[PDB]
Order: sequence, then structure tokens, then C-alpha cells
Amino acid sequence: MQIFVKTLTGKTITLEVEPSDTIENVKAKIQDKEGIPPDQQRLIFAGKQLEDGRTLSDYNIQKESTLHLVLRLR
Amino acid sequence: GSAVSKTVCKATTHEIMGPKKKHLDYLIQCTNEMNVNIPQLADSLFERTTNSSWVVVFKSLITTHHLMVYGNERFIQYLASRNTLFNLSNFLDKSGLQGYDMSTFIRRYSRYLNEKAVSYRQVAFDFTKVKRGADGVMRTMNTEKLLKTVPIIQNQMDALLDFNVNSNELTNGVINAAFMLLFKDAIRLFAAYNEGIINLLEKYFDMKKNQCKEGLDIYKKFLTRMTRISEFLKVAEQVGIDRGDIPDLSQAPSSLLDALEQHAAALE
Repeated sequence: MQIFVKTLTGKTITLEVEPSDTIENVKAKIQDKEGIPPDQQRLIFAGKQLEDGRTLSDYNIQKESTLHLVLRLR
Repeated sequence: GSAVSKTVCKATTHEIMGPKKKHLDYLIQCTNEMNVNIPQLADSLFERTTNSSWVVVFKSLITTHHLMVYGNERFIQYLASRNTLFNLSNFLDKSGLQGYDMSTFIRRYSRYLNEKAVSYRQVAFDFTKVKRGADGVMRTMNTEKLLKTVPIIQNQMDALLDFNVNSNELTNGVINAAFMLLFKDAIRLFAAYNEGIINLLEKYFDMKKNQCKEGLDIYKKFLTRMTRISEFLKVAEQVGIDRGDIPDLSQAPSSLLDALEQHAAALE
């Protein structure tokens, strides 16, 4: 499936994923498309920061859902 | 000197047209020359706001605005230091129907230049002229200054959107010239505002419980201002402005309130 990731500067990313993909794996794929080190990526959905070990399906992230990327300091 | 005051009067004739470029570019030239009597120049422009014609008064304000944007910084610095700047809270030109219509717009525009001057005094720089981008002033500001600073951006914005003109009221060359300078300030001020917000939202998740409260109210205000900025940008669209010059406000971080509220909830 297709999900979207909107950054604070306004860019919207399209990412190819599966509902079982970990949040840690989703960040690694954001690394591959945008260059952002996973250790500086806050991912947010339904108001909660998303935990690295939990999966997309654990957070109800389905097709066309939009995650928010907030950059962080190590 | 005598030439300055005479070019000020040329910028502010009773001709129903905005100040002329030749007179505005000369005045900009003035501000940058070494032995400029900035007070005398400013003094000449205030003197022309004492006039009874709306045409004169509004063109004197437009010239001042023009000179704050494009003149030497020394001009905006002097205006921001003055005790009283524009005292047009009671201005009314009863001469004709245009005067009556344009007098409310003079009162509002005079208020907006005063706020622009107060904004500069309060942070000691022009929000519309500071370095943009990921290493610019507003992106990199540290937390205390950021929280005191973004509210001053918002107060300037509010005074700009209070000009509140409809496109079908931009019916002569004076008010249009003011409008186009208001538009230029607005997109630059919104750029500074969106940038302060980005920074705020990044820092928010490592902030102290009571900085998140300041920051949360800043953000809620940012969202209400953005609905009113979009109405103003629709007036710009109507008048015919280049649509590549109008910001796309869908790119602003406008859907994070929930994240900010749950995170303040957790901090208690």
C-alpha cells in the first residue's frame, strides 16, 4: 500500500508499505527517499508519537493515511 | 535638504495616483546617503499627514511604508524610536464621496504602520527582512526568544488584516498602491510566522510543561489567523495578482493541535 508523510516544511511524501511494516522500518524507508536519519524522525498519527517496535496496523494506519514527520534533536 | 522636503511634496500631490517611482526612488536614495537628516525627512512626511485631503495623507503614508520596506534601515529605526508616530485615529475628509470612503482606510493603514513600527521596536529587527530558510532567524531562534517573538508577529499580522478591503473597493490608484504594499508585507510576514511555528512545533516535544502552554496558545492563534490570511489572499486573487506570488497555505503545519494537546496531557 500507499501512505503519505507530511513534513513540517510542507512536502508530502508517498511511501510504499505493508500494514505489518514496523514504525522502525517505515522510518528507514523515509531515510531512503528523503535522507533523514531515522534517529531524527518523530512520526505522529492520531495525535500520538509512533513507537518504533509497533507496526502500522497497531496504529490503524491503512491506505492513504497521512503521518506527520517532525524533526528532532538526537 | 530643501530638495528632500520638495520631493516629499512631489510624492504626495493631490493627483489621485500612488506616489511616483521617480520620487520614491529618490527618497530611497536619500535615506542611504551619508549625511541624511532622517528626522527631517520623517518630519516632512508626518507634516503631510496633517493635511486635510485624503489624497495627500494616504500618499504620505504609502511613501512612509515604501521607505520602511525599501529605504535604509536607519529610517524604520527612527520611526520605531519616536514617541508618537501617526495620529490619524480621528481622520476624516468630508470633501466628497471618495474622501468619506477612503478615510476609514486611512485610519486603518495608519494603525498598521504604527504596529509595524512597534513590532520593530519590540524585537529590534524587521520580520519581513530577516534571513529565511532552515538556518534563518525564525527557524533557529532559541526557546525563550521564540515564545516572546511569535506573538509580536501575530499582532502585526492582525493589524494588517484589519485594513479589511474588498476587491470591489480598490477603485483608485492610491488605495491599490497601499494594497500592493500590504500584500507584500503579508506574504513576507506570514513566511516569518509559519517559520516560527515550525520551530515551535519541533521544540514542543522537549519543552517544559509551562512552555508547552505558551506554545500551545501561540499555535491555536496561528490557526485562526490562517483562516483570515486566506480571506485576504482571496482578495489578492480577485484583483488579478500573479497566482504564483500567492502562498499556498495548505503547506502550513495546520493539523497538529491534537498531537500538542495529548502531549500536554501526558506532562500532567
